[PDB]
Amino acid sequence: FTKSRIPDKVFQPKPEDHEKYGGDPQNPHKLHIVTRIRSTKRRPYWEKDTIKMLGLQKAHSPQIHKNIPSVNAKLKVVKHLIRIQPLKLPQGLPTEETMSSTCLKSTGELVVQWHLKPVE
Amino acid sequence: RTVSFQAKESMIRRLEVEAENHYWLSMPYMTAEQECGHAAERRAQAFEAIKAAATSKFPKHRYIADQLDHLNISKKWS
Amino acid sequence: TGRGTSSRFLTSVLHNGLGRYVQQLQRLSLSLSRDAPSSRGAREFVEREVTDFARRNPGVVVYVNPRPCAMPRIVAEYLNGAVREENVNSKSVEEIKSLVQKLAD
Amino acid sequence: LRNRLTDRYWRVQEVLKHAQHFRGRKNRCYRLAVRAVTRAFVKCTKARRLKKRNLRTLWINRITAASQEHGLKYPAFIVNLIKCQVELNRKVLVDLAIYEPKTFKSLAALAKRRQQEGFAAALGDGKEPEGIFSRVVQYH
Amino acid sequence: GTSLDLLRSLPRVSLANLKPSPNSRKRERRPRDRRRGRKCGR
Amino acid sequence: ISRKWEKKNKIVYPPQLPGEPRRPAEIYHCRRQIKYSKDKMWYLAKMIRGMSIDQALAQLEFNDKKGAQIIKEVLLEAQDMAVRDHNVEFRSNLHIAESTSGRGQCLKRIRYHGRGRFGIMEKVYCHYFVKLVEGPPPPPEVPKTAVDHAKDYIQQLRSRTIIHTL
Amino acid sequence: KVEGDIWALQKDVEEFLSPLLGKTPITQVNEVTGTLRIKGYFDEQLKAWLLEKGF
Amino acid sequence: VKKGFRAAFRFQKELERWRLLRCPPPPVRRSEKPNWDYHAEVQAFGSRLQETFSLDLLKTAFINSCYIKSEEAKRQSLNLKDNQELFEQGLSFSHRCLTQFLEDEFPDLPAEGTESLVSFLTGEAVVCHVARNLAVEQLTLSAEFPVPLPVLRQTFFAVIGALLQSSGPERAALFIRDFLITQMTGKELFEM
Amino acid sequence: GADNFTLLGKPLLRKELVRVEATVIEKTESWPKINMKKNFRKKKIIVNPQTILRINTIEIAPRL
Amino acid sequence: AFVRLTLPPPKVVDRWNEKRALFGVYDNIGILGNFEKHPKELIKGPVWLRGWRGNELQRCVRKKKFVGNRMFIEDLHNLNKRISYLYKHFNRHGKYR
RNA sequence: AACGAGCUUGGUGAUAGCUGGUUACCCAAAAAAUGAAUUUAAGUUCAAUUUUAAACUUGCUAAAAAAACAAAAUCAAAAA
RNA sequence: AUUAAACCUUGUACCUUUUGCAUAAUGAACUAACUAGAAAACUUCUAACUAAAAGAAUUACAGCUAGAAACCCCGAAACCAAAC
Ligand SMILES: [Mg+2]
Ligand SMILES: [Mg+2]
Ligand SMILES: [Mg+2]
Ligand SMILES: [Mg+2]
Ligand SMILES: [Mg+2]
Ligand SMILES: [Mg+2]
Ligand SMILES: [Mg+2]
Ligand SMILES: [Mg+2]
Ligand SMILES: [Mg+2]
Ligand SMILES: [Mg+2]
Ligand SMILES: [Mg+2]
Ligand SMILES: [Mg+2]
Repeated sequence: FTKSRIPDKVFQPKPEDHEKYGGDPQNPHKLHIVTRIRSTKRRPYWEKDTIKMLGLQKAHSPQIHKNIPSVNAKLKVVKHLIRIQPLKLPQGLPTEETMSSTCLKSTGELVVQWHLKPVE
Repeated sequence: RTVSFQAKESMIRRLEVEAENHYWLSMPYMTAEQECGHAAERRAQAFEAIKAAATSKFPKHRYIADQLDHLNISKKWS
Repeated sequence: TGRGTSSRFLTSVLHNGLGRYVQQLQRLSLSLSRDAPSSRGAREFVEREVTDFARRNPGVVVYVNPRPCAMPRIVAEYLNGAVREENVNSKSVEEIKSLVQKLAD
Repeated sequence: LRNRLTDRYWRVQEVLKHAQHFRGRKNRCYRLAVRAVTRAFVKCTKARRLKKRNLRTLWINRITAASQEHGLKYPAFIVNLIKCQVELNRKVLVDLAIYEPKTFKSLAALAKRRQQEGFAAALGDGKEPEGIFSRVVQYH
Repeated sequence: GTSLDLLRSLPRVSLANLKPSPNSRKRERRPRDRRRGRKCGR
Repeated sequence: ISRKWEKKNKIVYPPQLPGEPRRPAEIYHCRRQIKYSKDKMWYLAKMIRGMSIDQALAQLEFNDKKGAQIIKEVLLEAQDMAVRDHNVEFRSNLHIAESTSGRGQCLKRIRYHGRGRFGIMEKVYCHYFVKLVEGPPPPPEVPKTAVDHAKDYIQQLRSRTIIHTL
Repeated sequence: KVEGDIWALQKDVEEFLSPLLGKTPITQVNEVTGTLRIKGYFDEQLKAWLLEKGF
Repeated sequence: VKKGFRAAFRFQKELERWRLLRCPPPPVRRSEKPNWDYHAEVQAFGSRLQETFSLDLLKTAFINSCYIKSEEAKRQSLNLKDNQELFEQGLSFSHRCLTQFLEDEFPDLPAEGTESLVSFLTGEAVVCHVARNLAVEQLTLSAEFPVPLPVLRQTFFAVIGALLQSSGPERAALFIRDFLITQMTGKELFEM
Repeated sequence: GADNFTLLGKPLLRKELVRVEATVIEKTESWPKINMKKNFRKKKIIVNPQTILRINTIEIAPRL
Repeated sequence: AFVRLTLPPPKVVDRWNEKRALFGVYDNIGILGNFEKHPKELIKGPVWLRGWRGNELQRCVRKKKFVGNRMFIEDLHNLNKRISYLYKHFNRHGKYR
């Protein structure tokens, strides 16, 4: 049992894949939302290390990571233990005023105005 | 020995989630060459913090007030 | 220890909150030594914190008894008739102040 | 005998008082009482966490009893109440069934109505107006 | 000095008030408790 | 040793008021260091429990055990002092409130065995205790009737509460 | 053998030694003994320094 | 014989604990115990209930006729004023107050019902429970302890009589509502 | 809820509809609870602060 | 266990008897007395351990040096055997080599 | 009244790489059984691991091309 | 837990030992008392004085002096000397 190298074809999407997941092959998203959803117990030690490097020690708690190849390379190692979701900014990036009023939704949207009131 | 219906359904769910992980990992924002050096400053100062703590170890100050305060144990109402 | 001990149900002394809230603690007794290392912290409680506690609680009668003593002790009596006793031996002002407030509530 | 332990009496009493309600020599003999007391302590700690799961099993059984009176299986009752944005928990639901039978009956009708709406919505494919009770109040 | 002024206020020095310099003495460990008993480090 | 049973006869109660039930007289008597097993004595002491003085003496007079004669003598000693010292008006007006056997101070000896081996013999002694109360024997216990049993069952049902809820 | 305000002496030493090191020196003040302890070897610079102050 | 004085001292405490269980002490009046000042206790009683009293009247309310007889008997071997007059006013006012409240709440209920409930709420059992737990028994002066129930009931309403004079009917009505009208909580009609 | 009607929030009712008022009557601590994960002394006693609240009024207004 | 049923007689310590009152006097006889006498000369005790300290093996050998030839036959036999017991322990037995 | 060599006392607390036992609380960290020599494999010493304190600076993962045999263990700039 | 002692639910005695497992296996009838880690070469910590320290004999290219800190109990078959 040794580390495996996945064929490059796995990470080359198909036209229907873009339709299903609703992601444009151009203007790719910038930030990942990564959550660990399985345990590192009974997994090889290299998988254990990458999980600690990425900060996913606690399960079901989301961490933000750069959508850059070096980060992606580690994520591919632990692809089976995590869920990757594209961070969305419906109302734009938070500013100094809106830093204290943010909330990350389950949908993947970081809203900058969080009122806890009926939409009305 | 057959495999339950719970067991086969739950794995397919996990496969579907992992299938999506494949897709989201196929669209890197920055190429490899563009990546070089974009975070050099933060990494440099971060280690300087590590070194500063490591080399700042030293004994603690000792004060007269601590030693002389033990005498208060025999304080009384005169 | 549940099967080895008694149990009761949630209750109030005389429907305390229905008409008017009444404070159950009704008496505090503090015995002290004028000169004893164990009672140093209790002595400071009398100097600084006893009067303010007495004013905040006008239904609690407070008795302070400086006397030749070996351990300072707090005795708390309630309207329903319960009596509770506390060793105050070698406790700081902060601990004795914290303990006294818990008894009142 | 320069130094001899002088508190052994109170050390023995500590273990014994936790054993007086046992039967046999376990209740009076320290060597046997000590082992019996520890097993009780281990059991007492572990039962603290099994208590919370046993009461939830009890609540579910009582809820299934109350819902089946009105003709609903437990899964349908719980699920369809949630889809109406009602966040009553299982402990509170049991209290309603036992002490508020008329209010619980209304919840059963409400959960049945939402279930009835769900069948029509899924059964009729395409764009059909959403059910009256299937409307979801959004928050922001 | 200011240190001597503190002595003026403080209670008398006596045999009942003595204390060693902090950390002057280590504490010796007997092989009695479970941590240091049993096989006793051997 | 401990010899409390003898002093139980020296309690002095204060004079009773005219409007109060007459207190029954109580007599405590014992025999110490009887060459007899306390276990064997238990059966004799047990048998006369609750019986009247004359009934107990009749049962003892025709028993073949050694302790039976010993218990009879104690009862006669107790009966006489009750009239003589405890102001009991009638000899027959007495019943055995308490009667029990206690261990005494024994001796250790050697019982020989076949192969140069031995065992620890015990020369057993016992105590005998009685308390005599003036008045007729209390009435015997009556078994619970069917209706008596049924009512308890219904009370058990009526005590029920809804468990683990408001 | 430092008498007076031992804390004042530290401030002066920190200013005196900082330019050479480029950072504030790590020190311990033992007020009971009356001694100032500095990390690293600075005896030569600190002996000439004291001579000029006249100690 | 093992060294030391402390172990013997600890076991002396145990011997005290056992003796009390086997031979429980006769209950004693709290006054006879240390840490007691009558004047301060009376003021705390008023302040406890968040009410203002005229201390002279309150002291009279606690006094009982039986107490005076005992003191005179000891004196034989200041006449003062008994709670009687205060007792009558307090009982009479309380009877009207309880009746008035029930009629407004339960207009239909027959006059026979109000008399029973009013008698129940002013009865020895109900007043005894309230009076004891408000410290009334501690402050009562009487010739016998524990205070007999009729004497305890008499003083409790005497306190209301003193309160009525000091702060008027409006405040006295609140006191009846707070401590007596609460005692019918959870009680079905035909139990009372 | 009442005898003849009830109001349900989604998931909470409006402030105007329902006003519930309580009082804090007692602040205490629980009885000593034993935690023992063996020995007889490898034991922790847990006491946690507690508060008792009396519920005084539930009021509704016609703002439906 | 069993415990005393009565308090033992009160123990009285008089803190100002001559021995307690004047304890410690003439302990600076050297520095305050021009060093004619060392304080160790003021110690009262066994001849072989005045102004000296050692472990049990060292104490056994030193007692033998000072009074070995004035000891009783039974005591010298026991003293000699104790030396050999302690010699074999300290030099052959223990955790640390 | 236990003779392949009597019994008693002393030497003597004989020695035992073997068996058993080795007495309060709490916090923390934590291996192995890989390698080497040994009348040595029921033991011990060293390496290796672990640990505590101290000094100061790069470490872990990953690591292209290119190399040493070859279609992943060594080695391994920049990065992240 | 319970309104309720028992019914309902959960739960493969302990120490050592195997191996980090036992339904192995050793030891324990129970009570009271008694019954097993001891040393300063080096290291660390706290002070005194300091090119010197130590109350003679010693160490020293910041050292030297003092304090504190450490390494178990029981058990053979045997061997030898002198008596009996
Ligand atoms: Mg669960
Ligand atoms: Mg023979
Ligand atoms: Mg036998
Ligand atoms: Mg040996
Ligand atoms: Mg070997
Ligand atoms: Mg290996
Ligand atoms: Mg070789
Ligand atoms: Mg060889
Ligand atoms: Mg690199
Ligand atoms: Mg075997
Ligand atoms: Mg030691
Ligand atoms: Mg040999």
